[PDB]
Amino acid sequence: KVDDAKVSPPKRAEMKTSMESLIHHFKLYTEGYQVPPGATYTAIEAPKGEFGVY
Amino acid sequence: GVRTSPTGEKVTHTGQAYDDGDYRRVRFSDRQKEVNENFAIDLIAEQPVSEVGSRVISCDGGGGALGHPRVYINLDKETKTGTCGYCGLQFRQPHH
Amino acid sequence: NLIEVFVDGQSVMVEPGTTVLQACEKVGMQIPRFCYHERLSVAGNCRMCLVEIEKAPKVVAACAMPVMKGWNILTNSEKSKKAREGVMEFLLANHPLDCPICDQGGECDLQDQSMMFGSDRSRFLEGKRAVEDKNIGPLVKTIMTRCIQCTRCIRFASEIAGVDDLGTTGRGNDMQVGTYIEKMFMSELSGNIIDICPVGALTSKPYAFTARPWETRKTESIDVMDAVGSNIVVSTRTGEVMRILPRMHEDINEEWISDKTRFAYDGLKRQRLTQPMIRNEKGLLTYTTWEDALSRVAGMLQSFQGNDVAAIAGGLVDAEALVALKDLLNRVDSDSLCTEEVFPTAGAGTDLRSNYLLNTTIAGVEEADVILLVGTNPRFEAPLFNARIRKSWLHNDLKVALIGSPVDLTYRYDHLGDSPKILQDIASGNHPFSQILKEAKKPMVVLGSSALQRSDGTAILAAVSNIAQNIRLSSGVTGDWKVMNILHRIASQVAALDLGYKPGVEAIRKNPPKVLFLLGADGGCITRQDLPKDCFIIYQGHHGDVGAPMADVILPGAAYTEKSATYVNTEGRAQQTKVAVTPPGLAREDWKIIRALSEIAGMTLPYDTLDQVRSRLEEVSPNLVRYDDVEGANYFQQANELSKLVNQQLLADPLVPPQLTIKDFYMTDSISRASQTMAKCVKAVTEGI
Amino acid sequence: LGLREIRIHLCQRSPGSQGVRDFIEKRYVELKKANPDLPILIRECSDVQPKLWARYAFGQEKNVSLNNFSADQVTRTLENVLSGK
Amino acid sequence: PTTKPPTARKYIWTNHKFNVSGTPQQYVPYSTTRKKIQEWVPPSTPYK
Amino acid sequence: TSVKPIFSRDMNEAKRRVRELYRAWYREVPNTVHLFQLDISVKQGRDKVREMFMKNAHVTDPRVVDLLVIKGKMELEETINVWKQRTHIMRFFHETEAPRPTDFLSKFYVGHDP
Amino acid sequence: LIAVDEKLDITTLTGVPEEHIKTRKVRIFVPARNNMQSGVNNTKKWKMEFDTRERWENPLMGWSSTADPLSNLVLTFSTKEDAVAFAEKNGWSFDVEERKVPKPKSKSYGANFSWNKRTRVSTK
Amino acid sequence: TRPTIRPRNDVVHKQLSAFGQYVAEILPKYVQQVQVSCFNELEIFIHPDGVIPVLTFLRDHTNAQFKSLADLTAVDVPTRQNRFEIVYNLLSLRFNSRIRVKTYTDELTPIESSVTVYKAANWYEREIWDMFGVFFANHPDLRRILTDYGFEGHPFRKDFPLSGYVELRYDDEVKRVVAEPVELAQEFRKFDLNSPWEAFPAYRQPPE
Amino acid sequence: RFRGEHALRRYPSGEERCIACKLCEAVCPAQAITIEAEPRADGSRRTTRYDIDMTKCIYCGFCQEACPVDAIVEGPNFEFSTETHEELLYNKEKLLNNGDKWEAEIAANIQADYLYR
Ligand code: SF4
Ligand code: SF4
Ligand code: SF4
Ligand code: SF4
Ligand code: FES
Ligand SMILES: [Mg+2]
Ligand SMILES: [Zn+2]
Repeated sequence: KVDDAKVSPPKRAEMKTSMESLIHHFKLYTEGYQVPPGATYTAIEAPKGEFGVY
Repeated sequence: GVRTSPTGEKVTHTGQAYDDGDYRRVRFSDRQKEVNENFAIDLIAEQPVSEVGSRVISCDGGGGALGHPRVYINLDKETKTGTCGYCGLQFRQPHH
Repeated sequence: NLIEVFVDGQSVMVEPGTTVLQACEKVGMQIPRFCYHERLSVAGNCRMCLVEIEKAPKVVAACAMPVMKGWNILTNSEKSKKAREGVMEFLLANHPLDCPICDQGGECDLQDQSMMFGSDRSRFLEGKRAVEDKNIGPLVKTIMTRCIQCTRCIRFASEIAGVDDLGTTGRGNDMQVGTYIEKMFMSELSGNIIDICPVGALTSKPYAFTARPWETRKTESIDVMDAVGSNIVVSTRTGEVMRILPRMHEDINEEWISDKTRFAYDGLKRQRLTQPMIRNEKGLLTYTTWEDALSRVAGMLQSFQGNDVAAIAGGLVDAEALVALKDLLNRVDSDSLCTEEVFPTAGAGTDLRSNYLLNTTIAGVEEADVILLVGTNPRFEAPLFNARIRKSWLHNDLKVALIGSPVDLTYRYDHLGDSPKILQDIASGNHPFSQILKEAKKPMVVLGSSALQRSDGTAILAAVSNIAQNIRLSSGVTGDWKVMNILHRIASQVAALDLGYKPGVEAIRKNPPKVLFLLGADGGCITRQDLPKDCFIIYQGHHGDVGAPMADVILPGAAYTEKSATYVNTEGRAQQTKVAVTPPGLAREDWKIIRALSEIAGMTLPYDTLDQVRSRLEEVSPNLVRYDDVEGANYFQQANELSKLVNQQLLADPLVPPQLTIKDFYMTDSISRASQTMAKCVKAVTEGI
Repeated sequence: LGLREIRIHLCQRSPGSQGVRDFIEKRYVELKKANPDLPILIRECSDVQPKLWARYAFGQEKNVSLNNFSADQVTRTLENVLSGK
Repeated sequence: PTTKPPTARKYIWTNHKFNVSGTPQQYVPYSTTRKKIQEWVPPSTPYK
Repeated sequence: TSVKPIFSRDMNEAKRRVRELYRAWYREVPNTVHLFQLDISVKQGRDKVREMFMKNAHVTDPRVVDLLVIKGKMELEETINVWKQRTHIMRFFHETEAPRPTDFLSKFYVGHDP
Repeated sequence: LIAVDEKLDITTLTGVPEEHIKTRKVRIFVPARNNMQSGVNNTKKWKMEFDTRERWENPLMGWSSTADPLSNLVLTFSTKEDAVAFAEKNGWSFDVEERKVPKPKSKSYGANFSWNKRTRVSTK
Repeated sequence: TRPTIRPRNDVVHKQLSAFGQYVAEILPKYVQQVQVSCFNELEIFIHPDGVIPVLTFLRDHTNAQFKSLADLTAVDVPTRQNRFEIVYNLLSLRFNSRIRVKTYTDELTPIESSVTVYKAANWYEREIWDMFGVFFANHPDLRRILTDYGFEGHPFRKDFPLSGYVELRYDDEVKRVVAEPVELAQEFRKFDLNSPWEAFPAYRQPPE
Repeated sequence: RFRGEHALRRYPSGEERCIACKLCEAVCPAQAITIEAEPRADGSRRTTRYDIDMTKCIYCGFCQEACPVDAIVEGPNFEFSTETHEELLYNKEKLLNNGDKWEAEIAANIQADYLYR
């Protein structure tokens, strides 16, 4: 996963030993990461055709 | 440490027990009330106190990464023991 | 004149002496902070607000650095970001891993500013510091391992509360915040240190572990525990009142609330009236139905009429309930309507609002030059008014003088004896303080309404009005400044006086009633010893304290947190309490109860909804529907002329306030008496330790 | 027939309430002195016309519009209520 | 478990139970929290 | 301010479309009762159609009237094509809801509702 | 392009019940700043929320029950005028609260060491 | 290298900007605004009555062969006078590109149906109508697609409650399913998650 | 890694691991968890109500990911079908009984898979 504790949670050992990691785990699992404003349409070739998300 | 209410109903570790006039006791007729017999408060009271010769000790609950976040307890107050509040574990400096 | 500074290249005109933080605030950028509070003095120690000036090689503390002409502030520059990251790194290097077991949790400035301005990883490979916890009373819980030594509590304590028992002992990394001795920080403004502490070192002890910030629903209502009318926010969760927090109103509240307001919310969960009650053959109170209770009360109301019908309004009643009871008693031509608090009716009386209002508003104290307090203890009667006086004292050298008992206010004041003879002496001109008031550019005379409970309240009011008249004659006549003031300690008093209630229960004492409606009247002014034999008593209220024990019929009503209602504070401002929870059990809204009683009795009232009841309120007094307005007409000349014609003699007794100590502060009304936390506070301040 | 109280509502800044304001300033003190036990509640309006409510026995009330009245007109209307005509 | 017995705790059940649904020993839910609001108890002595 | 009309221009044509839809619904109630095997009368169905038309009698915007008749045509073609079941047709009648009190005294007795 | 001299009213189109159209008073306001935090980023947009209704206790499991559809409905608006327009066109009653912004305050670090004024602090 | 940061494509950004200028020049009567997001997505804001000409141009033009309609939906923004925002997503296979066309409408203003430009617009506009209340003028069969028969209200609107106003159960007395006002044993617990500290300074709005 | 029936775990001393932090309640997608807590007799931060509606839960494993003390876990049990709806509305006593019943296997699985977390 992306090595960015403001987006992806830290490891359990880091969360239980590091204050920054514990804070980021708390915030990610309570509030969640903020996403910059904007709209996107991303599509993939799912087995049934184009599957997209706007 | 389970205890029995005056109506014969077991009292949970949260002190929950329906009153005598409470109609909601009907749900237990011809059935049972789910009560956990082990009381964490009683067990942690049964646990002893660890004596360490340091002003500050660290507790992670045992097991390392399988326990709780590591915290530091200041053992300077000689009138009481320092309790790690993640696991309720008491530590103390050697007196006498 | 304004100077031009730049924030990120955007021009902004700021007054000289403005700081970098305030310039960024003007352009809409909130600089991170831990020690800076706009209501407190500038400390500049947490170092979190360091920003870069365009040409300056060195970062500046934005909270303490005045802006210079042509300064470009780079708020989102690399140097500023690195400085924030380093400061947060030090803070979290020594901070403990207590977030899940910490009540600050999801409303912590350390967590949020770490997620927004700090790094996501730790380089601290050493051991952490653990600090012994102090004990400063039963209200504030201290876990000082989480303290970041920002000295917000120390500065607030000293400057705002006038209590200098907080500070830093030791030095270096071993520097600790506390009293250095086993002393309880007991004050009427003790929870605001819980509010201003950015971390979980100072947390509410009654609120401990109960909830988390994201769960709570916020209901913006006002406060009823006193007559200040503080703006609060009630935090609920699954239909249960969880917490009380301050809500900013810079003209009344100013981000602070008293301890009685903050920590008496747990008295709403005990001794509550939930079902209508009547009396059986044995004379014992037993539960019944609304239909039966209202039928009995309506039968009595139909049987009796005229001055045989009385009502006593308590201290936590609202305008809608007051007007509904007034109209219901008027339907039978009855008029024994009274409040359980005395105001002099001789002369103008309650005819003119600028005779019992606090004409100089709470925010108007900051503009005054001299203030004279007569027969009051504002530290306990109105803690936020006393806090405003302390702020004016500190920031303007306001000259405070107190006539009467030397209560321990939080600031130095000039003491004038204990007797109203000094009040007469000032009016005549013998006292030097008369010359002080004459030479004052802005005087203020605040007579506490607790002094009017005396047998000579009319004489005291006449004396202070004469002093104000002497001030007006000697000083310039022109100007909108108002000198005469009245300080109320009861929430419902101003609304009742506006509606037309007769202050004090003297009318009911004069003519004993056959039927008595105790509308939240728990003061015990009138009892069955005074009442005639076999008097019929209906107590409508939310707590069973006095009236419910001595009542024949009991009608459960709603609390302020449970009903949408109107209250008028001591300065005449009207505010609406909103609904946070619903009344427990079979309890109903107060005006709804009165309207249903009228319908059953056959004298149906002309309003069926809250909007219609407030239309009736507008009919009786439009200031009860103009909410945020505080401006009003001045009728001091007429009030003084009407006070002159009839005069009596002042009693030769010292002016002793009802509340001399913080215990008397803690226990004042029904909710506070039913609260366990207030009992803990009283026990702590009496037995110590 | 049995008057119980009088309520005079006047806005403090609108021109239409100038006559009512003059009555309060220079004529209210004499009225109150003659009627010590009569509740004469003077209140404030925002933008509506001035009003004169008279609450009689058993909760009957009559309102008289005081818009653009003079001090003499207000005095005459008020003494009509007290007399009963 | 014969070759690698599990760690023994004083709170682990000594006797295992199968699914007891449809029997009097079945689980019946209830609220585990006390009463939120305490109501006023009128005096038992006469008045007046 | 001039706005794009959905239909009907002024109010007269909207009233005309309302009358057309009312005729279409009025001539359909016997078929609805026959096909769905409703235990209600034809008069009951016509009265329900009249009642549902009458609760929008206060509308003074031609575009709102046009949208209302569009939705009425939609729910009519759901009835004609038997896309609806007897469930929805009888949902129109609220046959299972208890009669809500409407007077102040009863509302005060039952609960805290306005 | 037709001209309509009428106020916008879509209550008949929204599908809301008459009870929840007539007996509902929304509150248009800017939320007060959370006193536990110094941030002011939640006090920038106007909010519209309804009046609190009854919540009772579920006989089973003791949960918090409700019968009010609009208990959790909060709408966000950029302007008091926009919120008022939305409330008017949806037909609910509304109470408007004027936005409260902190008044500007004069700060000075040098006042902590005044020669003759009370602003001198006894501790740092 | 910056392994945790998404790489950018200036070539595609410039190409999209150039094509946006191209279409804006070709259709000044309808195109109101052209934007290129920093992750290389072209977005066109047009007048609501230019839908048919703009879509037909983007489909049939030789230099813009957006022969496929990827998606068609709406967004509800109650703070706007025209709360509903219709969004068209088009895919050009010949040039291996995608485009977005956005228009606006309110409750009482119809939008021309694009079933004569793309056949998928039939069901897409049926869903838009059913879920937001937007009426499409020339639609072969406009009716509800997803909601229950006789369902009142458009649920994807921001002002529509999450649980709606009615709920279903089987009543034994009437021997059929009935619809009654919604009543929840446990109320949906609403959470306030937003932090009071600004996250992205790049998006800060003027105080105004 | 299998996600089956839920369980509340204990420390080896017998003390409950849960500290009423409500991270699982906050992160639960289906809002299946209801938590109420207060200070205990000895001052511990412990729950009084910990309910999981197993007919509302989607068995996604988010609660055991967000737990900082390994209190709430998803055990190996999956054969716990009942005859009545109410029997699937677990409360704190039921979850503690599940933990005491399945502690050995739960501990073994967590030991096996904890280095990947
Ligand atoms: S004060 Fe803040 S950072 Fe420190 S343990 Fe509490 S929530 Fe975590
Ligand atoms: S206890 Fe809190 S307010 Fe006081 S210095 Fe420490 S962090 Fe600041
Ligand atoms: S597995 Fe997922 S849905 Fe189930 S209780 Fe845990 S977090 Fe909630
Ligand atoms: S995440 Fe763990 S410690 Fe926190 S409330 Fe849930 S079970 Fe308890
Ligand atoms: S906020 Fe400026 S140094 Fe603390
Ligand atoms: Mg705090
Ligand atoms: Zn531990």
